[PDB]
Amino acid sequence: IAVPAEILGIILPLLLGVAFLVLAERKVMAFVQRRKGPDVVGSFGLLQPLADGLKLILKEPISPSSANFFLFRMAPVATFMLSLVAWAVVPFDYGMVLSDSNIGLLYLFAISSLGVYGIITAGWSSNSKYAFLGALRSAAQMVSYEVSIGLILITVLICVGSCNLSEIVMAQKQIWFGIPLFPVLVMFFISCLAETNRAPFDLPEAEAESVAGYNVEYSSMGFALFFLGEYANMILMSGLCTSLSLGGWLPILDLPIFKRIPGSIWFSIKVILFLFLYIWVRAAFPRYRYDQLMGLGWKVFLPLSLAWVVAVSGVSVTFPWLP
Amino acid sequence: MFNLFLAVYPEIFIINATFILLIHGVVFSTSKKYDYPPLVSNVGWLGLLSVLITLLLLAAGAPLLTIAHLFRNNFFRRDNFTYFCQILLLLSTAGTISMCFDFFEQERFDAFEFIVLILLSTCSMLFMISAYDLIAMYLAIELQSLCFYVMAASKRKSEFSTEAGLKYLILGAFSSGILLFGCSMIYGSTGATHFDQLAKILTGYELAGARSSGIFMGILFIAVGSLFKITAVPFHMWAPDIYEGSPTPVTAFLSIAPKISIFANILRVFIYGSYGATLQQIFCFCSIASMILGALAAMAQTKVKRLLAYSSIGHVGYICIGFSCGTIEGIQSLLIGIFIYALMTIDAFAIVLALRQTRVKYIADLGALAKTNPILAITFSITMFSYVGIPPLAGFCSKFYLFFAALGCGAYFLASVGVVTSVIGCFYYIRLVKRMFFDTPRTWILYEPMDRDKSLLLAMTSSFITLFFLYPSPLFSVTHQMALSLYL
Amino acid sequence: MNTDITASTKPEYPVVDRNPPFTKVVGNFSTLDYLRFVTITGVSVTVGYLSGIKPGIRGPSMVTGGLIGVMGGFMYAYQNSAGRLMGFFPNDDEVARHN
Amino acid sequence: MLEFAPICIYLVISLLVSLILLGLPFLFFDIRFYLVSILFIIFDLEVTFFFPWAVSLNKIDLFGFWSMMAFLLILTIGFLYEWKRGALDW
Amino acid sequence: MDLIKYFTFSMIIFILGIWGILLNRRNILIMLMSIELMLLAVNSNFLVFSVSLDDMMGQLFALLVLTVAAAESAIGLAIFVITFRVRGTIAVEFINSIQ
Amino acid sequence: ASGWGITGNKGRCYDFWMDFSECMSRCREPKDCGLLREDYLECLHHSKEFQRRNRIYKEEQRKIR
Amino acid sequence: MILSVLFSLALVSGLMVVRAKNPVHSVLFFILVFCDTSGLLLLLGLDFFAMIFLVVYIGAIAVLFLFVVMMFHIQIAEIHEEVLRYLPVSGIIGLILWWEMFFILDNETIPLLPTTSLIYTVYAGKVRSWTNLETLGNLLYTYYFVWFLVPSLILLVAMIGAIVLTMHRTTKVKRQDVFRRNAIDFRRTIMR
Amino acid sequence: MEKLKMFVVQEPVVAASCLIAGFGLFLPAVVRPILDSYQ
Amino acid sequence: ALKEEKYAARRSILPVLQAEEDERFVREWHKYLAYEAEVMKDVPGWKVGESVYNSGRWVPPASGELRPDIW
Amino acid sequence: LRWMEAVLPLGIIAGMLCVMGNAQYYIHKAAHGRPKHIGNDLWDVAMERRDKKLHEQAA
Amino acid sequence: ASAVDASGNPIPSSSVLMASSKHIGIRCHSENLDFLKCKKKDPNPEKCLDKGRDVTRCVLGLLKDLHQKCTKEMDDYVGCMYYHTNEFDLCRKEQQAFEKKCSL
Repeated sequence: IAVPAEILGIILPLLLGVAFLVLAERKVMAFVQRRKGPDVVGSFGLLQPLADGLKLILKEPISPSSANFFLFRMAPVATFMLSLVAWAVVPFDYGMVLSDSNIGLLYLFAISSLGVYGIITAGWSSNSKYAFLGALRSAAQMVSYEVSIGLILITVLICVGSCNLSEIVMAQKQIWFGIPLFPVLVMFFISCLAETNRAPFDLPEAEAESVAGYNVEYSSMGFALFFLGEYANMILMSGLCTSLSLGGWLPILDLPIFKRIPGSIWFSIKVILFLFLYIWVRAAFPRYRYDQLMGLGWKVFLPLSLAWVVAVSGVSVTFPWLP
Repeated sequence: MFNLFLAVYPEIFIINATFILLIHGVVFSTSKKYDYPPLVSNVGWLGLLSVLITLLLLAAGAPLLTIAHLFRNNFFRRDNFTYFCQILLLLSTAGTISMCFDFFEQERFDAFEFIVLILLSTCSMLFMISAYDLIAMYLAIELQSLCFYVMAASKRKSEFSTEAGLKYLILGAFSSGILLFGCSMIYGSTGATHFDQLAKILTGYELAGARSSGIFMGILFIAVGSLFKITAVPFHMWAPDIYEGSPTPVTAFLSIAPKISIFANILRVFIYGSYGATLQQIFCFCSIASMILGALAAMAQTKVKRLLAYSSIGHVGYICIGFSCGTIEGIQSLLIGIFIYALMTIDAFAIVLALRQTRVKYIADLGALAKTNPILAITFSITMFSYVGIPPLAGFCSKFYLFFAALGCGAYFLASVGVVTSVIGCFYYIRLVKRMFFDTPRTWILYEPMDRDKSLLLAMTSSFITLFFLYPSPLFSVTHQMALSLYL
Repeated sequence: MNTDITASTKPEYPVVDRNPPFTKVVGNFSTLDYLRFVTITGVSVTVGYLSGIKPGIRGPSMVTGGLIGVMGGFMYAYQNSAGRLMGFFPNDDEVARHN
Repeated sequence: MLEFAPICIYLVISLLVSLILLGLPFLFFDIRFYLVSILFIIFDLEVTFFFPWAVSLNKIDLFGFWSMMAFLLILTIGFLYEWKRGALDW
Repeated sequence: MDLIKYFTFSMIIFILGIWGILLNRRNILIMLMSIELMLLAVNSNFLVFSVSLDDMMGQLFALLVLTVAAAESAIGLAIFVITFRVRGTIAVEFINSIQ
Repeated sequence: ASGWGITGNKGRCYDFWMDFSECMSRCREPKDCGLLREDYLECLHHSKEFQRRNRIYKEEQRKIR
Repeated sequence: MILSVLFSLALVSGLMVVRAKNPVHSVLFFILVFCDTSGLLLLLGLDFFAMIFLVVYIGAIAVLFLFVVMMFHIQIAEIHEEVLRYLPVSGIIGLILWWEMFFILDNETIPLLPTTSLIYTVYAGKVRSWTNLETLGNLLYTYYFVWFLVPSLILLVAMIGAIVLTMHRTTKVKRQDVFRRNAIDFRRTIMR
Repeated sequence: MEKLKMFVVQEPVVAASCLIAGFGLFLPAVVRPILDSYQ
Repeated sequence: ALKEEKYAARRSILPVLQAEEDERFVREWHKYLAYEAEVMKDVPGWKVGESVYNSGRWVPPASGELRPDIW
Repeated sequence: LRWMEAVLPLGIIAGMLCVMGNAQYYIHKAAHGRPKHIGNDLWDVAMERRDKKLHEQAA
Repeated sequence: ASAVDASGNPIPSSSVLMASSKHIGIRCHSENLDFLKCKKKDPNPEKCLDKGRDVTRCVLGLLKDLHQKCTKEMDDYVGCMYYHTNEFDLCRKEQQAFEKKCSL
């Protein structure tokens, strides 16, 4: 019926957006670094993702024969499932949701919790022990920063009585929650940066460095699926950031000239600014050591998140400012 | 402090004192300014002080513990029975803390987290004794269970400690699962969790029938969990191994403190709520097994800790005969036996910790003790005879009053099995006394003197045990009043 | 949230008030309650000092004992004052003051 | 409920597309990790308790708010224990 | 019918945990896993009973059982880690020093 | 049974439970509340109603046969 | 039908947990049976409890088990025993428990034999539908705060035990310090 | 005072978190009763 | 305020919806009682829609399905 | 305009988000005849079923 | 969204009722309260169906009177309350147009 059509219309444009997102990351990083990104495969490099995908498809696969063939193959499948089903709930405007779950926030938190298993199984199923150690490190980092992310979600849930993203936005109608909670938004942005192993806290992508990663053993399509899952998670958490601290499909100042824009355009624009911030932070800053980032996650963001939860609860309970 | 919390000042004070002690110990044990001092002794002294202060609070605020009756009715109900049970529990905890001080300094066990867990577990047993619901019961039981897991496995590099911790872990988790399934069955087939609601639903209808089969299974599984908590032979297999493997203060605390709390919980969940002849039959079978196999296995033991564990199992079997009669005199006998057994166990484990200085392991190690330490030999022989049930000492009082409750019980089979077991199990106590007094071994194990902390406690306990037959009226009256106040 | 102050056992002495406020109970502290607080705090401080000599932290041990003793003694004094003011204890003096 | 059927169909379609993507070419020790996991368990339980509290702040009064604050204080002391012991360091 | 099916499933999971404990003689981690399966069956029974009986006590106590099971799993894996480090292996015949 | 319903309202038969509890509190003999205890259990499990419906179904099926 | 499929998958996953040769496979099938139980909770209507099962059981406890199992690197013939010998006792005990389930079901919970048209809809409690999360929070934080504060003590005990059991600070290892003078002020110096 | 300043310099994030938590606990402990009395 | 407006609008509509549902349920229950009587008339000692409960206190018929309203 | 050429791939991502959202919205609208409701609950489901039955009875 | 049967009859529906909620609660608060009181006294639908019949009569009469008073405004209001599932915030101009014709 219409549900498979909606699911396909969510999934395929998401893959196109991920491809153009890696292309945009290349272009923005190059323009930052006083150079030009992919410009020779199509006009302005618009066909570069297509060429890359076709090359990856046409590349002949190799079988590691690691005695864990099923677990080796299914881990990128698992993370791809997790990214897609996480994207299954995010709203885009008033009524553009597949599952209008009343517990949408906790659903996304649970899906983020499940995300470590793909990397853990990928590291274990690989023959090399370096990949296993890197997978363990990445899993632990995602664990700590997801604890921080959950505390930030609790702050937002204190601000808004409901638990579904659509009603969250409907409450965001007034002040966007970013004006009241800009430090909370900053902490959530850094936590989601460390959640997807992007920007600083980039352990798996430091392959030229001694940490190596969990994708060393993986073949063409395994690596491609892991990359697609990571970038889909990046877009997902940018959407989470804009739905939580920027009002989602809501204009600025509620002027009637701004209401001519559908609102899905507003959500897309905010997601684009968040992705630009992702690439900006990745290009502009060095990376943390594993111990440094773990101590920072467990000692800097967790106490601050707890303190902000307490402060928001105290502000809301004391005054009649409660929903 | 709003006036409802008059009902929970002892628990609140003990919790806050535990938190303060934990913070102080960590901040001054991770301190490079000093030489990373061993704070176990300081934290233990402060914890003993906190136990004494909360004991004073609970004793003086006897009518104030009943404040906010309906407000606290969901979680717990406090009365004279719980008051006296908590008084005895605090006394036992204070004695255990005081008598384990010398173990710390000499054996270098300098983790104040042991004292922190002592305090937290004591609060858990307080909540258990007060508990009046199927939820607070489980929460308190699990709190002490986790505390005791960490306690048994406290010595990290010790193979015995690690193995005992793993065994106690697995078996306690199994018992928790069984008890949880029983609670689930009762909730599903009854609709109730509060003890008053269970009593109202269950009274007037026997548990053995086509109706309330789920209720019967839930009650049986909860009884199984409680029996595991008291080391009955169908579920006793953990008690000797963990009692031996865990450090001696840990096993002393395990043998002394949880017994009274679990038995008060059993009285409040079974005698009041689910009072029915099938439960007394279950505990009758458990008591028969406990006495018989405790005597049989302790006859074959050659280690002091294992012999103490099996003696504890047998005395739990006697407490179980007292329960399985389930009358006014039966419950009074249960309380008398619990008090006497706690006193005797405190005595025995104080003597064991006194002999721990020279690392006593076997029964033969304390041989020729009548020459090196005469008064200690007489004291330990008096304790062994009290365990036997020889009249002039305190153990015989609980013994004959249990047997009298069994004769008025109608359980002639139970009384005969108990007395035959009492005759059978005298042999290993007599063997201990022989080892101290009669044998002339080729080589002697000289034992270093005691600490004052253990010496004062041992002197008081031995004086109480030896001279209890001159004046048992206070204990008998208190236990009778507690048994009467269980219902009205 | 509804709260009920009714106790299971009836007070054996005349009740000045069933649920006295915290400030009123604190202000009801007689010289005996102050002696209770002082004795408990002093016992705790002395125990802390005597136990902290071996580790080497006498000041810190006295401080920890002082906090513990202040908490315990204040709890005991408040308990006695409230029990007297609700009629659970022989509150002859404040019953006379109320009369 | 009635809203998780689209989630199930989405999961099935995601499985299908992942399998298709895989099959396209075929046509042609350390205690620190354990400590981190234990902290994860503790703070997952924390957040699980926060969720209903945060949702129902409007119904629960200062009683509920202070009960949650006491819960945090009991568990924040454990966090101070973690910090001072050295469990948060690597 | 739904209650019958749910109760049957929960009882089957309980029996399956029992069978795991029974069959896994030389395996101890699977014994702990069977215990956790027993815990899951208990939680499912409490939740389904709460749903059927229209009472909220089952949900409360299921949440508390979840918290307790998580804490006991943490403690149990600590015991497992320290044991394996002490004796270098997880085999049962190395954990039979007490008899 | 506590009155806290699964949907935030009154329990399904917390009223039956309270009727039974009041009978037990004001009764001279616990067998006086046998009928109310039976009502509470019947609400809890629907045993008697389900048996009646099952025997009606059995008669309907055997009439068809 | 969906319920039958779900607990058939759950039973198969549990059997694989019981009889799995590799503990890692045991953890994975444990994750699978937790997912099936979560689906059963969706069918029941407890969305919050299903999500928290995912978060805690699937996330926390299961990553703990996975970490410890993989880090052990348990080999075969170290944990290995023939299952045929224990088959009779397992069958007898399972049959006894199944017979007890039979007796429990035969008396209390009688299944209903075939309904929809007879559903009486109150419409009174549906004006403001309280969610499971909302009701649980209201109850747990207003009127059952003691049973909520006690698990905090349990978690504190668990953390203290985990530290006192599995803590090993490095005796002699240099630790980087960022509070040095060259990092703080860094006065420039020259050779002259 | 000097030790407090040194601690704030050495560990600014924990000091900021403590101040935020203190404010959050201080609003309902004092300002909420003040507003209740004012109303 | 908006949610209170919606709930107030819901409450005013509730009596007529409840009346319609009550009439529908009465019709269906009368049909079921007629069916039960016509299928159960043969056996002696059978009442017509007898309540297994006591002391009145009418309750809706049990459905046999857990939470039928949510679906 | 170089910055515009560099942001052009981002515009494709924004367009993809808009396309997925709007295609979902219009497929659901065509399937049910009305835009999807986000505040629905048991009451809304019951009312929509009653509306469907009443309209199919009237027609 | 039709709000009208073939022969001018007002379909009860839910959009029509939600549009006429304020008018219903103002006109016949009385027997709505009476029916709620009877439901509280006895939850059995059969014991007092007369109160429900009176409530239904009030609602049907009000719907007919409102439809025959203003038709275009009421039809637009019901259509926009069917397009958006009884969301008052998304239908403000239609609601205001309805208010002016049939004053409360």
